[PDB]
Amino acid sequence: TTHFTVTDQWGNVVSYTTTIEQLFGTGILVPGYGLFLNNELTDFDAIPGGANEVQPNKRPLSSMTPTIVFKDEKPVLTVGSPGGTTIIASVFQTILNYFEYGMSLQDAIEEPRIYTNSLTSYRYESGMPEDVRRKLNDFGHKFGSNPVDIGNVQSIFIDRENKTFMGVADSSRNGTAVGVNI
Amino acid sequence: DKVAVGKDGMVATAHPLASKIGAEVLKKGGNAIDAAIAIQYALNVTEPMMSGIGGGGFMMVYDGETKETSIINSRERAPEGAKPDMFLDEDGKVIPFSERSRHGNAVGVPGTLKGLEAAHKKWGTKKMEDLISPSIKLTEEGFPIDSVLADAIKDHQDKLSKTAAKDIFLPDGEPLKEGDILVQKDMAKTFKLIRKEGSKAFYDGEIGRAIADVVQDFGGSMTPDDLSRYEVTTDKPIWGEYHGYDIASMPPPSSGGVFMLQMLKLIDDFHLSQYDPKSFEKYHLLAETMHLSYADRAAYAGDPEFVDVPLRGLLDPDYIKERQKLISLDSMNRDVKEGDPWKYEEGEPNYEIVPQPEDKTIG
Ligand SMILES: N[C@@H](CCC(=O)O)C(=O)O
Ligand SMILES: [Mg+2]
Repeated sequence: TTHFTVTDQWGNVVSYTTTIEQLFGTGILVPGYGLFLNNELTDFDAIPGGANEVQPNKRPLSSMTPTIVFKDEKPVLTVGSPGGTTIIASVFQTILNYFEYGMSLQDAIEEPRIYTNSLTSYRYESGMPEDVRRKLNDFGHKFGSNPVDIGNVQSIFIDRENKTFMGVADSSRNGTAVGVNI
Repeated sequence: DKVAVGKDGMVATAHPLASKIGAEVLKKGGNAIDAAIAIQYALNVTEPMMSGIGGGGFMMVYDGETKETSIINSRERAPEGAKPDMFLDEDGKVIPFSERSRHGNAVGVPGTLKGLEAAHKKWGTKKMEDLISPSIKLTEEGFPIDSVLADAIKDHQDKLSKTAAKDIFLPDGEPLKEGDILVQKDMAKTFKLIRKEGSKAFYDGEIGRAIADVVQDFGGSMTPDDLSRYEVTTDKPIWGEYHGYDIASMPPPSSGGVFMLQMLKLIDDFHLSQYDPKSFEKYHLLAETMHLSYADRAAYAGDPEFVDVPLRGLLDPDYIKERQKLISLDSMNRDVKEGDPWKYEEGEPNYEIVPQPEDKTIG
């Protein structure tokens, strides 16, 4: 999974999350083509009978969440992560940090995340203070004894008032942002 | 450089040698879509473990001009030979994720290539060759691998041995280190071929048939018929407002849009910014909120062509109220269950709730 974003001079905005599932997908390289093959179908639930059971021709459920935020019918921010099922959580938390805490955009991204999808699954980015982790786990949570990097947000903010764009890449990977002038 | 500013364009990508290439497209007068396309090819070559034409994606575009927003949904489809219980062993037990993960049955028909072509012409104003050439150079002449790619290869030695990949990612005995040069001659071959005969080399060509071969070689049921049948779609976004902003995100068959919005809707009424960002209060309220939304996803997410997902109900103001009852500072909710969003949308489920296990997209 990767996410990448582009904005141009005619007001087009691209938020694009794209993947082959697991790293290298299935692992399979189409022989004499070099192409790595997805295992995307394993996003399907195993035990059948649900809404996300396997069916012929069915696209298996994704967690990809390419997003654009708009202020007054006009796009202002672009957000998207990879990280499997944690993507939802990453984007949501970025958005919080940017609009609810009014953080600088980079600060929004770099602010430690948590993810947890049941009472049995917790993950956290380094940065959550120990006293805090300890107090959470007393209360009934299961934050592991060591942290993990969650997601990789790239995002582009569109600055009307200064007529510019800001772009930022999460440090979780070696992402990079580069503007264009003229 | 991790941050940057631009007037006439901007681009931010997972890999510096992708970025960088999109920027060149914009510098030449090409538009965002042109650049996005170029980037996907570049990432395919430079970040090969993450994204690819042997996979799928969701491309959200805001138009010009038209000022509408749309999404090129190029997510893979299961071949006609796939079966609801194909992931159970002969005892009816779920096959270990590590095993399912690599089997032929796991590989869905790749959609990304058709999706790029769809976007190009809908919007695209360059190619049908210029945007793919720079990626062909990196495939053919190679490039030095970054930390993240180096570590992918190391962390997946065992998967990568089993496959044709070992010749080129595990050259002699071991896996390339940071700085070693990765050359993908065969991938370049394929990319040159994509440039010439278009997409149909893939869905009606030798590559399509080549893939059908391997999926079957590994226990899969992909035929070239399946490939030839495959179609991208365009989706209109799922919207929602929050702190005075309109957000456009992914509808089913992605879980992302709904539940990210739901997560915000649930959390909004608490006004977290009263609390320090790294305060117990916050993490707990975030945690509890996640639990609720993710439980809903586990019961009601799925391709809407096949199932009915209560989008209205999942984001109903009255649903939010019902569920926010569960979320307190004075305890952690232990009874993590799906809500009943059907009480707010006309209809009922065309499916059940199957409890599920553990999917190694973790460590
Ligand atoms: N299976 C994930 C993407 C793969 C990953 O991020 O590991 C999804 O589409 O939601
Ligand atoms: Mg980070």
